[PDB]
Amino acid sequence: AVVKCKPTSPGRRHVVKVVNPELHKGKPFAPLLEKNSKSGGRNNNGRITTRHIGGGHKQAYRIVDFKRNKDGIPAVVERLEYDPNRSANIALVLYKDGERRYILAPKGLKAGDQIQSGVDAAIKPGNTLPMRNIPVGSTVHNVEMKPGKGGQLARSAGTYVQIVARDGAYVTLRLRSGEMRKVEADCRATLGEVGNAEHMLRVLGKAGAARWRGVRPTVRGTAMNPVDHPHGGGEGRNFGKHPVTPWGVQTKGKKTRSNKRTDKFIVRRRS
RNA sequence: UAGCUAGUAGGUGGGGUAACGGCUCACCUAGGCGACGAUCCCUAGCUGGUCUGAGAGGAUGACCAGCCACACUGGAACUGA
RNA sequence: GCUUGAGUCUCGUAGAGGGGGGUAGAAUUCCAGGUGUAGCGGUGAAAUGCGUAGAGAUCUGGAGGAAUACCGGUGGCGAAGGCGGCCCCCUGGACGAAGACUGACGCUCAGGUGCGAAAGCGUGGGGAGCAAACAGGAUUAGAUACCCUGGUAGUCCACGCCGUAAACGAUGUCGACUUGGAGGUUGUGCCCUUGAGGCGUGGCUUCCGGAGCUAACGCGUUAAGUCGACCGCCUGGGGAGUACGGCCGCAAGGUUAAAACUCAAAUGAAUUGACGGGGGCCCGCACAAGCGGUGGAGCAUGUGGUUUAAUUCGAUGCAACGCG
RNA sequence: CGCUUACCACUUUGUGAUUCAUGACUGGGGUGAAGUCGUAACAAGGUAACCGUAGGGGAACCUGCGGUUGGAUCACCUCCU
RNA sequence: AGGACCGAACCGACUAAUGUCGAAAAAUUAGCGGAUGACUUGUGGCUGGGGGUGAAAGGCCAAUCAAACCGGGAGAUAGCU
RNA sequence: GCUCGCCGGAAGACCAAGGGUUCCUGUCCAACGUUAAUCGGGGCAGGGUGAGUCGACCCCUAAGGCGAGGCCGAAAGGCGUAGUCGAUGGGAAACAGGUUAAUAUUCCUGUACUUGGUGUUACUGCGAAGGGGGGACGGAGAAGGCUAUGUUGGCCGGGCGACGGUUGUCCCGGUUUAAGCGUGUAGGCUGGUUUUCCAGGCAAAUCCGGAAAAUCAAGGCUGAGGCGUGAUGACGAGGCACUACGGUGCUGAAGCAACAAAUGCCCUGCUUCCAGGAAAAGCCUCUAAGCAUCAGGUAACAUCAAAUCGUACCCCAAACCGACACAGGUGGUCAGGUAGAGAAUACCAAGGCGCUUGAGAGAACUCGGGUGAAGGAACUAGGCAAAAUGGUGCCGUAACUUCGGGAGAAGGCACGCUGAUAUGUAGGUGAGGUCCCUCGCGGAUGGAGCUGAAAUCAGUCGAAGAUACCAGCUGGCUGCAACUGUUUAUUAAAAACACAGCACUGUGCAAACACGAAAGUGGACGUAUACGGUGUGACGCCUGCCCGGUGCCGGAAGGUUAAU
RNA sequence: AAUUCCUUGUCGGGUAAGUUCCGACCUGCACGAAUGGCGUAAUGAUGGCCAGGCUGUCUCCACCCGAGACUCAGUGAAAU
RNA sequence: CUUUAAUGUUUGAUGUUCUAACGUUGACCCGUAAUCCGGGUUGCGGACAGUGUCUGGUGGGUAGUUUGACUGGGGCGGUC
RNA sequence: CGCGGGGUGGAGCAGCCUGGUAGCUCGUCGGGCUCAUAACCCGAAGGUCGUCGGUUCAAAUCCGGCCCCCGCAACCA
RNA sequence: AGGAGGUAAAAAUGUUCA
Repeated sequence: AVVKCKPTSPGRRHVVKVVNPELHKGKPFAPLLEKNSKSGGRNNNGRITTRHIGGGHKQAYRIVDFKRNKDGIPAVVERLEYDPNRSANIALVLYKDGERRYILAPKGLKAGDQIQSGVDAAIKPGNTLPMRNIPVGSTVHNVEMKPGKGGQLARSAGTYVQIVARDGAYVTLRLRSGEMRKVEADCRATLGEVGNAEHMLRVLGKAGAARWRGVRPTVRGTAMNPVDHPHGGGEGRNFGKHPVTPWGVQTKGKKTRSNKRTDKFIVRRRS
């Protein structure tokens, strides 16, 4: 729940937390882990390509299953685990045979729900089945782009994908952004919206709160000198340039959309 | 103006006043007052009577007269019934 | 002690009373596919807007959100606000019945507590339509309006807050008594149900009116009639339901609540008239159906104005202007 | 008697409450024969009014929502044996 | 619980004096700020010159930075001394 | 050698790093030392570093580096798969005493332990670059159980004392003991056991995991410290004894209890929150391709092996880094007595030092400080600097407010010592005795001893009782920025930057963007409740008018319009 | 006004005296609503102002204890 | 000539479909215990995308440079 | 620079591919409008339709050459 | 008797005193 803290001190007076007692408080499941070192925004060359990245709490990568290629096998959601690499929660599923995996936690979910995957599973939140078996107009998530890629669209807290039309070979999805892109009918998708939908309401409150997230300080252009940023200079807070990126590319209304090989799949762009 | 009092509510003993009594000390009990209005603030001498009013009341308390308080301001005491 | 007060029990009745969970149909909007072509949408007229990228129209399928056609009624329920597609679960009250039981437990009620339309507010979702604010188009002397195309918050759901309305039958509550008629609505008794029924007895309610009452209008067995019990409130208008303080509130403010000053009116019902871009009937060269003129030209003449030593004076909507 | 002690007023120091004048200045209000702009209400006031409430606006007031009547008018033209 | 309070270690460096051919090529003394955090620190790596890095001063990049150092162009050029 | 002063959470004692013989002894004084110098980190010569258990090498990985083929690029070269390196990380095993001029958990005495090679004996199925378990883990907080360690008492030894008292409640000193083995406690964790079956674990599996039955209720794992043993041993104050007078040999009693108590250990625990907290190998176990009179494995025993390098000295400094024997810097460990909350501070212990120029004088002037009559900011750019306040407990505490604060606001009262309440209380700890028992390191009851706040009353001394060191100045008006925080190292610490929050906009994944000739990477093993860019900068009330200039987005028919 | 040149604007308070300060008037040379506007509890080694306390800051310096200065002995620079 | 309708013809384009070029940061198999790579199946796009050559536009992101003299000091003014 | 395009009462804009009609509105004179004003409804000023020439029954119009404007690629004494 | 469908765009203002 969105618990509003008390103003006992500066900094703690604005922080808004999201508690979740339904979440199992124990240590993570060992069989599905491996190290995940930070990169700090440094590529092969070592130079910082993406800025504002560094620090943050150490965390391990939990190999969650997006693919879902297990058919005709019922699974039981054992318990909900907290995933530091996502925005949404993850349920630790336990299959009938005994192999365990993680799946993005859908909305209506608790410890003990029954799910399965295939091409015959009934329409119930948590089941994975191709997008031709799923009725027109339903709400899905974790939609796969290529028939076997794994899962691309709708992978964050509270997001979903609405199948709008199945024109035979393809399936038109009404994306989260208002985008309407056609995807193959053979692509696997999982029903129901993604849980932990109140993640958005959480505020960080402190400047250091953003630090342990991983976000490093971001300096404004007018605070710099002429050589570091196209804006800079001035005797005191002067402007007069046209808003751009640190590398000359115009911002504030400037489309960078240009691929032309994917222009076949888009019905209506975001407005 | 909604809570107020802390020798303050009462009791015991000593003392104290012409005399009763927290009137004053020590100890014990934790009570006492309060919406039929405590405390607080503002105002004011009260009355017998007076002016008016059909009566009921309203306003008021100068002159006559009974009582209370003060005597530059405040505190204290003696004398003496 | 008792019982005509009040309260309780057994059997049932009517109902948008209230809370929660699902479900159904119509329509609007949006979307995909097929058909198909220059309009579509809108107005007092017009335009912004939409459309030859292929709309509107139509058919199929889908998605959502809010409201529930007809039933439906000055009909019903509830204290009031308010509440209606349907089904289930929990639950409140009122009412009728033939008896019994307790035996005044009663009525009212400053303070205090709870509920309390909409608008608005905080947190979280949702978001079709409608639509503050806003945008453009028109209209217009101006139009930051009425009209139109779009459109955010809002309107809907959950948890809290706010606590105000012409919250009004402008009528506080309980109980008793005081001629009737015409209906609705809901129990129940008896007689031949001898047929769409007939005669009584309660609850609630609609209209008209007697007594009576009132300033009148009007209320009139649900009373503003006749009385009693208890509570809130008012003492000219404005100032002002405002100032200051307290309390409550996230905020917007709410609640409690004066004085100074100024005026001598403010206010109600109702009458006679005048008026309305109110209604109705009737009348006239009023309009309509026509004919010939005026204004345009020249000129006679009157007048205003201008001019002038003076161009006497007056008249100057219709009702001055070939008038005195 | 002097000294000392308890009580004690005048008085001082620090910090609150309440109240009266004064206070540059400012909001609103009342008022003043013959000002300005607009025309909001009064008939259906020419978009019905008013209450509550939100937002907007040179002024009145305009718009949305719910509510109330302290709002007027229901005569004329096409269908039926 | 806390980018919470007081305050040593530790980190930092606001005021003043000394020092300025100094004890030192930015310290000492007496006072200051943070001190469970955006903390500090060891060891070890990575990013490079029109490039790096920068809670952004044109600051730092080996006592040197509006473009590091070394070597080579190169005995650059100098209407100047 | 005798007095004296200083540090004592260091100016003490040890490692890593880093230096490189500076360590020790003999001898020498030109140069070096800021003076002299028979002295020394200086010269010359000689001597010194002893390891199966310490560290490294070694085995295994992290960041990251190199990188067969490979992809890519004028060449150089770049990136990267398998692999292979890379600790500050994980992994086997030792403690006490003695000895040297210098080294020793290394040599000697004593008592132990670990991992492998081979052989013997009795049994048994063993066997991977493969699977599972383990290794393997965050921050903060509270408590309990103990220990290092210290104090007091008892006991033993020496003294009874150069000025008054001191055979007594007296004084001084000592009262030390590990590794390993056995028990398996305080405490914590987990419900154990057997059977059957199975689309799972790149193949298989008796092992892991899962699904239903049966049976009993505990079993098992882990674990500081204590107690025995180690040890009728060593050590040990003090004597007995020779002096090259530095020291050596010899001997050697007491060696317990109680209380207080860590930041050490249990704890790689437990509770809670969120920002959600390495990897691989060692080790245990199961099987595949296979191999079974074998080979190997389990257990016991015998014996052998444990190699190579470092090891001296300095390590908060005259030996490192700063040109110096430089008032600077340098990570980690132990850290005692009294007062005290404390690792502050004051004085001391162990231990180590008096900082490598001194002797006189007692001027102006300067630095570092002490005190100051009367006044009290009049000084001055400005209360800059000094002065002053300063602790604990209790009482009491305004405007304003985001209802947390403001606030330790402000301003006052009591503070020493002695006795009594009480031959030291409340409280803590707690032997003996007694009883019971699923008998052990048990549980109740029990109360001596030990230790020990604070409050009240009375008395007493001084000018002052938080007496020293130590240790807030407070209040009012107001600009700016919300606040913690960051920055011009070496003149600027601020109102500048950052900041959570807010808005616009870009991005549909081979994502935008960025580094890079390219490949490939970061973004992200994330995917619109996400990420990038820009602007403003908590929170509250809001955030107006203008689309011509410029930029961007959208419709492009017409005009012009390159290459071809 | 961190913005007002003219200017030490004018009025009131604060002082014996106030170009600074505090509260207002609008004549805004040349504020202005995310290059955000106006407020705002707490916080600040922040800027300006006032009062108390406190004092050698100062009136007006005086005295004293240490380290140099000075004399002697030894070593022995520098800028110019 | 203005305006236009059918046809043939000459080209620029557009629509749609297909699979063999090409892409494939889809799945699967093998080289191989290796998320690179290469090849083989197969799915999805598809003559697009993307790359080279030439060319127009934009382009302070980057680079090389210019920005006069006289002047009763220079700048402004004015002049040549 | 060679293709385009445009000049209209005092000002602002149609008329322009089709020739024959120099108009629509703001502003100024007035006339109506009502009992009055404002408002609107309306008539008239006043434009060498850039200059000049050229086709034709006839010119802003269709045509030309030259002045004046503004949008394009341009331009190496 | 008993009940339905269709039917009005725009026009402000008029000194005080009596």
